[PDB]
Amino acid sequence: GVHSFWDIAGPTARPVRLESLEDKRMAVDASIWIYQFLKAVRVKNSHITGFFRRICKLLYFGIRPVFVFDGGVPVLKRETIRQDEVTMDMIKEVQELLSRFGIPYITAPMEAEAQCAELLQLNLVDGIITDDSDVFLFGGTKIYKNMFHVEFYDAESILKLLGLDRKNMIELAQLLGSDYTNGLKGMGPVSSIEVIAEFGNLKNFKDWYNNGQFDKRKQETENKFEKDLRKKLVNNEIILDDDFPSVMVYDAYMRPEVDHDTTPFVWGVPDLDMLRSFMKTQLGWPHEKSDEILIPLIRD
Amino acid sequence: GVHSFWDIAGPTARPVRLESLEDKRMAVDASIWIYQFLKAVRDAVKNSHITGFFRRICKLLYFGIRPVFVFDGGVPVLKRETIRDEVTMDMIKEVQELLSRFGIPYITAPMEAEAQCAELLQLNLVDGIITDDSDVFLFGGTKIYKNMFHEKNYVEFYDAESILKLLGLDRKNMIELAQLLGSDYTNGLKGMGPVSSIEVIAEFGNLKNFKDWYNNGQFNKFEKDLRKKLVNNEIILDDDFPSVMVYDAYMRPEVDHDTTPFVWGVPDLDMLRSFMKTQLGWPHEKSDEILIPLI
DNA sequence: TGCTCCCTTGTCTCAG
DNA sequence: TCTGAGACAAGGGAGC
Ligand SMILES: [Ca+2]
Ligand SMILES: [Ca+2]
Ligand SMILES: [K+]
Ligand SMILES: [K+]
Repeated sequence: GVHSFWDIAGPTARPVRLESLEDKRMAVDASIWIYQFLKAVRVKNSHITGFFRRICKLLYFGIRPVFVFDGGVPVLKRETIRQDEVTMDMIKEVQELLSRFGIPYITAPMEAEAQCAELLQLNLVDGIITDDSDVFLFGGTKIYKNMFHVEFYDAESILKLLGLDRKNMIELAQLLGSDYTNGLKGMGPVSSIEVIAEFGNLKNFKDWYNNGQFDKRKQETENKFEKDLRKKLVNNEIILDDDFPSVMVYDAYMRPEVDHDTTPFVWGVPDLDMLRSFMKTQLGWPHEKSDEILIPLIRD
Repeated sequence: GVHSFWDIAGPTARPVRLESLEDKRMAVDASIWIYQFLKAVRDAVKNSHITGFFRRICKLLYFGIRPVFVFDGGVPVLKRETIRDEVTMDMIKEVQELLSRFGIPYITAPMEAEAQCAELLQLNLVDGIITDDSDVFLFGGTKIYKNMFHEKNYVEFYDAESILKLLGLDRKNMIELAQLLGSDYTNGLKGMGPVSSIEVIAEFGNLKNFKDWYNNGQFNKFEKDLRKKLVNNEIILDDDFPSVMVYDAYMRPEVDHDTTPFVWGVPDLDMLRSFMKTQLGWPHEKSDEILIPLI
């Protein structure tokens, strides 16, 4: 996630009738789904329960989901971190629950959100389902938020209403903080938007700071906004060095590690036998339950 | 004022209808009225100090309060250390002339008006203290009437017994509170606000016990959490903690201890009609509308 | 030389 | 002069 970015983006959110998503293929970001389900229960096989509940919600509206998972963790994402777990079984048995629903999946090389962004650019999907805001910085758009509680978000609306483009968002993160960077102490959603509007880019921002700190003549012209921003930056002891902004943060967002495979996904059909004989064994579900749920799913 | 003190005291307050204050002798803390009338009225409005003091005076008299006003004199060095248009001599003698014509007694405190106010009570020259300055409690103030000149708020009565009964805070508890929270006399410890400062007193009894525990260690749940909190704010508890000086300036401020009763005299219409016309152009007709009821 | 809302942010806890 | 929410506190600014 990028800190408080949903707060900034949210006023561009637009509602969407769940009906209208019929036959739309979606990249579903489930990189953290199992983890969440482990930590939000007052229980065992919650991931299977949680996955199933959600899978049925996607199918109920004719969504053609393709599930994506996490691979490795990128270098930048690690060095920023140093400053009940996920078992391969739990993973396998939800991928298995997908296959038996006929739902395809991939495991991303690195970050899932990055991958989802790639598939959408490759015309392999028509929408991306996630609650992770980093998807915007990786180039993603047509985001569907709060699918499981619905808010449509896209790069156009952000550009057109907030004036933020791809470069702007990658830079906002370097103020607000994110998985790739620590941000600037003192800069939250309001100030970081003020800075980008006023200074245009982080390189311009830093010159104004350094120059002003190197020769006090430079500040003589400064308006109220700049004057008050200086003290704040100073009282928080902000040093803006060579690696501000980071070319590495930029590159990591603009060229994330992703699968560029153009081969389309295949969507099968929910195998009522294997599904009923999965729920029964892993959860203890009688057939009369799964069939009441699944039969209207197969035949609509 | 002691930082955040009014939020700790707040639930101990009991509301007051103004009609219940008739004939009570009332020390008024006018120490900052002039500087505020300048800062708070404009469109800086000329002679706001006169109009300001005028309205407030009449409000006190409408409810039959016999007030005695108290102005700042000096500024204690410990206050000057801590911090590390204008109010003119004419404004002061102007509002004080007005007070004299109303037949209202007034004094100028050796130092802090709040402290003098607390003293006046302690000597039974008055029956209550009208101020909004939380520092008054540390000066041993009590029977304190807050919000007397709001605006949105109603008026709240505070006293040292309620505070002790409800909150478990005596005067020494409060003087040490002000060293966790900061005030005019100390900047306090950073990261210690109302909630946790209160908890420290109720667990350690005093800043001495609080220190030992923190230093004896820096060389359970609550104590470990607090220690992480203190360390991450980088708190230094030296020999000056708590401070005898802060303690002395609150327990023994400089005040006039004269036991001589004040004397309230009737307002003088003719004199008052004159003053307003000279300063503000208020015709005798207008003044009579406000004044004659009050005689 | 006011002091107080209240906005903006930083840390931490807690639970869905 | 895992995220989201929410509780606590620092640190400002704008206004009677
Ligand atoms: Ca992410
Ligand atoms: Ca005071
Ligand atoms: K930040
Ligand atoms: K404090």
